[PDB]
Amino acid sequence: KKRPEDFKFGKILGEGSFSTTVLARELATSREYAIKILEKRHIIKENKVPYVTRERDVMSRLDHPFFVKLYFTFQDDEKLYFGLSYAKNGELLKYIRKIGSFDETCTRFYTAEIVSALEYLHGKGIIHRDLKPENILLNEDMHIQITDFGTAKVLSNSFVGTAQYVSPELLTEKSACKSSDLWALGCIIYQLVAGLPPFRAGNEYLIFQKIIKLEYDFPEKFFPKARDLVEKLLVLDATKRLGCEEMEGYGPLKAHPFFESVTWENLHQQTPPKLT
Amino acid sequence: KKRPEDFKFGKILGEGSFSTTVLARELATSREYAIKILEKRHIIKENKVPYVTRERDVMSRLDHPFFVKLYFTFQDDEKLYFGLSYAKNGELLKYIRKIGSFDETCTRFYTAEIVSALEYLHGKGIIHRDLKPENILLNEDMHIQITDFGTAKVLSNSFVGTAQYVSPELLTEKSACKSSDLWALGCIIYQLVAGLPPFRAGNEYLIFQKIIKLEYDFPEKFFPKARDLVEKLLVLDATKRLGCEEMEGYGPLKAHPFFESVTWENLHQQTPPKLT
Ligand SMILES: Cc1cc(CNC(=O)c2nn(C)c3c2CCc2cnc(Nc4ccc(N5CCN(C)CC5)cc4)nc2-3)ccn1
Ligand SMILES: Cc1cc(CNC(=O)c2nn(C)c3c2CCc2cnc(Nc4ccc(N5CCN(C)CC5)cc4)nc2-3)ccn1
Repeated sequence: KKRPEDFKFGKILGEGSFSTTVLARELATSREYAIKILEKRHIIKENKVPYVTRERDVMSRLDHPFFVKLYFTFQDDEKLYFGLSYAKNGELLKYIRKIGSFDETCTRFYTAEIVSALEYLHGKGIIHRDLKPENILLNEDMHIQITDFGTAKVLSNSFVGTAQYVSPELLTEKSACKSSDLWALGCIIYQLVAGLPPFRAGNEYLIFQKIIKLEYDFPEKFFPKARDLVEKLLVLDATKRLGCEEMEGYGPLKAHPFFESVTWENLHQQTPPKLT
Repeated sequence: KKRPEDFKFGKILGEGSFSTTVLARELATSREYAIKILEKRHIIKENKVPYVTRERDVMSRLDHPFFVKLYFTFQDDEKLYFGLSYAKNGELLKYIRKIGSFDETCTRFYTAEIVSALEYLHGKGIIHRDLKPENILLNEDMHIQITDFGTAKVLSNSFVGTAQYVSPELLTEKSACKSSDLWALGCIIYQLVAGLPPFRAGNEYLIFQKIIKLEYDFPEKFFPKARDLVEKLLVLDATKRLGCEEMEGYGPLKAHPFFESVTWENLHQQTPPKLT
């Protein structure tokens, strides 16, 4: 059972509320962990116990190379500590801004990884509900590591995620499902190819308003097969989105022509394409 | 909770009694594990329940990069399955035979890793009791992964290990301790530098007989500082071996002149020296 004193804490990787992810090195092992630290007081005052509890519970059930791993938890008088894998290369968003937009080979590889992680997550009855390039981290090897499970839902209303990636049914029926993540997936693919997300406006109200009207368009040289896939994910009716249960799940989504050359079986052992 | 059907089993990595380590690939993840499989019947008939139970218990308490990790256990009607890290490069012994004997840089690096793993193991009150190059595996990155904890002892007689690495007090007092591992350590260092273990004979009786008489010698060009360290580990009185409690533990052992240039703190992140 580990304690703060077992680690040399280093730089802050991110900050929330009263919250911090800190890079830490374990003294006994020299291993690096990204340690999420949460102030018990603020969790209690903000009624966030079900959320923090859900986060720990979902991450404990996840055992897949495209997800951040929970190695350990501990707590002191003030704080909860979660020891998480450390993704050295940061946010996918960093790479989208840096190189502007991805070529076709890079879009295909990283979409396939995300599709493959979703298949696993959805197969466990878990929906992410806030999927976005900020939450899709990159490891030392440039493979994805998805994170941020505080707001996830374990299937047996309430939380709406980041505006640009919100699906119409969330704005209209207060309902969330696996197709909510598939919508975010279409927004991410568009964002990889185009360099920016599809629904953009001056404020949230205006973005929500475009989302429910399906008011976006494709730039002229958008990869034709990627556009076709995006058009089958960005569908207002959540039961007609490629990848969902009503459309027979991941098999048809993975068979999409955009993925023709993908070997789905061992993506995390394939060498990723160089980002431009 | 995993089952045989979650894996594609491949080649046999080793075989014991009615026992097998099989390389397996997990279908959901494409991850490779070395899966140890044990027949419950033979464990029961051979009265090996305390040993199998101890193995699982010791490996579960180990969390260090120089030890094989236990990721999961399961069982069916006939068999126990332990999912273990897979050390791609096999046995250190393979490398000793292949290159004949290690240069000074390679002896120093790999001894330091073993010393550093022992420090951790001994700090948890666990003694290995069968340490040998066959049990010191090499990962994809050429760092050590120590294994075979069935015969380990958790400190609060009985088991003697492989003849060539048995310490005198085991042959004389039926007593085992941390210095038993430190003796094996001196035999291993000698073996790295010389190419062969120090006590060799036609049979076990004859090897035991040399051990208790300290009947071995150094080849003429044996690294002088390595010989000095070996002479301080191969000591008949187990309370006078460098590294043991009566000699104040690992600090003096790690300060030994042979280790002058070693950075003890992050060995598993250092790039190992090329084996010749
Ligand atoms: C503080 C907080 C966060 C969250 C959601 N985020 C995380 O759990 C989370 N946030 N981060 C930043 C991480 C995680 C998971 C665990 C985790 C593991 N590895 C990394 N790697 C990493 C490395 C560098 C960056 N950078 C470089 C510095 N740059 C200016 C910003 C991004 C970001 C992430 N990051 C994380 C919710 C509430 N409070
Ligand atoms: C079957 C059995 C074993 C034991 C003690 N050994 C192990 O637990 C053990 N034995 N092996 C072979 C392993 C382990 C730990 C878990 C483990 C993880 N990685 C490897 N890697 C590996 C790869 C190749 C070889 N080779 C290449 C084939 N070569 C001809 C022999 C060695 C050996 C080990 N090996 C193992 C006790 C009772 N029954």
